[PDB]
Amino acid sequence: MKALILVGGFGTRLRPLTLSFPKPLVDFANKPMILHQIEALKAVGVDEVVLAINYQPEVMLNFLKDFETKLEIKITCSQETEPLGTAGPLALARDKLLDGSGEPFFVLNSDVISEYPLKEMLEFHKSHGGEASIMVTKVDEPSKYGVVVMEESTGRVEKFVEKPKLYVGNKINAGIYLLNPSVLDKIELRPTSIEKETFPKIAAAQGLYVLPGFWMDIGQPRDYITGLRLYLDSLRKKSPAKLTSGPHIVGNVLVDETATIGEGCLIGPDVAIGPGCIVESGVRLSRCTVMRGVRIKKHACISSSIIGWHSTVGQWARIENMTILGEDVHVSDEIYSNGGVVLPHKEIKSNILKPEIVM
Amino acid sequence: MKALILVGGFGTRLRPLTLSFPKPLVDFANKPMILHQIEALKAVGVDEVVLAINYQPEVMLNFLKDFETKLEIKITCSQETEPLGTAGPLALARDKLLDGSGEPFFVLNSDVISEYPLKEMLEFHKSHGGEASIMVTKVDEPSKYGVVVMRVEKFVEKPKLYVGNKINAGIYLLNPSVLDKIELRPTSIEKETFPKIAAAQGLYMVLPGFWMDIGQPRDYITGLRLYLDSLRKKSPAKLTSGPHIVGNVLVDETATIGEGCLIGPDVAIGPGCIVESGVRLSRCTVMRGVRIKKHACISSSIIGWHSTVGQWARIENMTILGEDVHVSDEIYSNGGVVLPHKEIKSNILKPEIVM
Amino acid sequence: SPHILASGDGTNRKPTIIGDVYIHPSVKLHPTAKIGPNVSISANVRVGPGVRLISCIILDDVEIKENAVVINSIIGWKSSIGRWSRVQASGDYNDRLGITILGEAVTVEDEVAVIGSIVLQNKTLNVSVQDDIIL
Repeated sequence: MKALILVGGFGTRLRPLTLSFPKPLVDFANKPMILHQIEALKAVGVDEVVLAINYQPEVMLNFLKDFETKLEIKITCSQETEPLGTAGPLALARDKLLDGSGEPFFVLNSDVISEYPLKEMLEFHKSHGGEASIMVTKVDEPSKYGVVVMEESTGRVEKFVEKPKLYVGNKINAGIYLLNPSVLDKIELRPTSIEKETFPKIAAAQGLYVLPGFWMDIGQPRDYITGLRLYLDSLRKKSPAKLTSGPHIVGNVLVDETATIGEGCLIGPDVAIGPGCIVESGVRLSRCTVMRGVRIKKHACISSSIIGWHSTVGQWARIENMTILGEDVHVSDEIYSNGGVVLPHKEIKSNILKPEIVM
Repeated sequence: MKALILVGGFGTRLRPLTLSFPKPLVDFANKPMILHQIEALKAVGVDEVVLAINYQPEVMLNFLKDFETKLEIKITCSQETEPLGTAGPLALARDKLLDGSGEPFFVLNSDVISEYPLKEMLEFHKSHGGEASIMVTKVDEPSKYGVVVMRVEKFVEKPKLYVGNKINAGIYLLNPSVLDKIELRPTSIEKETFPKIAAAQGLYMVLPGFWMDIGQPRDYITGLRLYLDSLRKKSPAKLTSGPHIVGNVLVDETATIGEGCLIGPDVAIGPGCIVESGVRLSRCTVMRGVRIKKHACISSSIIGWHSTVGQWARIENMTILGEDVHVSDEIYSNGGVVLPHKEIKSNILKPEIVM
Repeated sequence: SPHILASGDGTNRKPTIIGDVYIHPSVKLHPTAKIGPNVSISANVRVGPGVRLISCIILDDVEIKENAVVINSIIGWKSSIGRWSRVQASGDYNDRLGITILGEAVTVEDEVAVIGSIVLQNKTLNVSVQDDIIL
């Protein structure tokens, strides 16, 4: 069985975290964003996975080569000259998707997180004998999204109603697909948006056919703190023994086995500390995320912020209000940040008392 | 004869231009900033040049290797673990500065520009027989700088009353007999080392040129004026002229200019550029490979490498563009400090940092 | 009746017209100018070369100089727009300064920029203005 993942570009809207590592290489809850659905593809026994990137993979070959042996999965890249809409990158990778058995392959987007029930979807495919499968999640705001008008009896879609002024539905696409090899021929050589041109072509043929979990489109660095809540919440349901606990722990916290915490601290709720970190004593972490190798000194109070790789927060420093730090950022002691988006390799010796972009 | 150049770090205060290329590799008036004083060291016949950098030289080895043969000069790097004040990096490079002949070497700062009369300074050294030599320039604001009360005697920083107006210019001339007076601890040459020789009365020049401390990207347009102004005096045939040229303009032989343009004053267009028709350049500097489309109006701005200004786009008021920045047509920018690899399709009607 | 509307769409001594343009026959034009959408030019006006006109209306006896740009503007009578000068605005029909308005016989000098402002009649501008009301 095969699979394909749509990445896109480098993650321009995720800077300064994507100034060095690309979008799928950003550590989300300890693990890079790409590992959240590759291991899920191992739950359904997918051997080979292709990436529909647009940039040069020369910067990430060392990372993808170390995951092929640890996870026992074949990982190959596909680079397109131009972004070919939404379904174009699939036309180029059709050669790496056809194994001969004519089995349906998965198509995933890097900008979405969920619980990924891929196992019980094949049974939903091998039951009625459909040709194409998509996943759908309910949203409170159907006007800001593209509404899918299906019947509530079998699961067949009919039309695409984007920005409905009146109520025609509330169910939208979730960015995860399940396509038979019999669809890779309906595409043209021209960049086609799968949401605007390809999907309506199969809906009118009535040859196609709900997500019981969380949905989040991560397209901005501030979505990492709100998207991590939905992730840790699902972890409290799936496996509650994977989240650390203790007298100094409040809420849902995902700590790494490598990370070390000092005494007299208070962490939570919704905090994720990467590996190789060094947390000193007297700190107060809340609604934040810590990436690899960064050491937080004593008596620091961090709330709802994002810490890059190999940074250093000085003693008694206060960080709050969606403060974004790049890689290797050294915050002096007693420094206050109120929403400072700092570039990597920067020493902060002044307070960022108001939202401001520092270079 | 030897020489040493104090660079420092990567140029954090010069971003986004130093986000990719380090501080000394930024093209200033067509040429990289490092070549402005290397060719001046060849005017006095200096064979080897060492760089007292703080970052890893692995990113500029290809650049420093291409200048050793073109200029016939030995270029080697020195990397320190920590910044050791101002005189520390010289304590590490003492092995590459002593050739045995015991001749004085030069110490230059990468953040300073001038006319560099290095030739007539050795004669100013081989006349009275001094031990150490520095260069001094007059400034209108002596309180904001460190005043030298001159032979020099004392250091008066931030003088509330007037004790002088002459400050250091960042260019030195030191005998080999000075490399021993330093300690292993980080020592600042301006606060500790210079007063040690001043009290010894074993030191002793006025700079007859321009001085500019480039520590921010906006100083490139005003510092280019002082450079192009001195060029009108030294060699006036090095500045292009014509019916579409006003003031002092430094164009590259590789750059091509369209018709119906108006360039000046104080504009420097790098090599490999292609300027289209109907443009109006003034007080700006253009780097390599960037294409400016037709009917564009750019004033007092900085254009990065291999960027693109759309047609009818207006750029003014110290707008800073990174490498490979694509400005759409009819786009207005009023002081937008933009990151590299960014497509601008909306107006930056007010000063704003775009990523 | 679109033939009453200018539809050049080329350069046969006719400028590059980009739809929804009314050009008076008494105007003077140059084929290098791009007359964009939603522009209404009046009589006895001299249009310069390589100028961009979108979302604006120009009154009589206006003088447009070399490489001028006009966005979301209303140029008054007998006004003079200098060379490489720009007159733009946001286009917000709800904001007061969303449409920059120039008075009668206002002379915008060369390179002078006017962004979302209101200039009175018989006024000379040597310096660029922004987000103001000039009397």
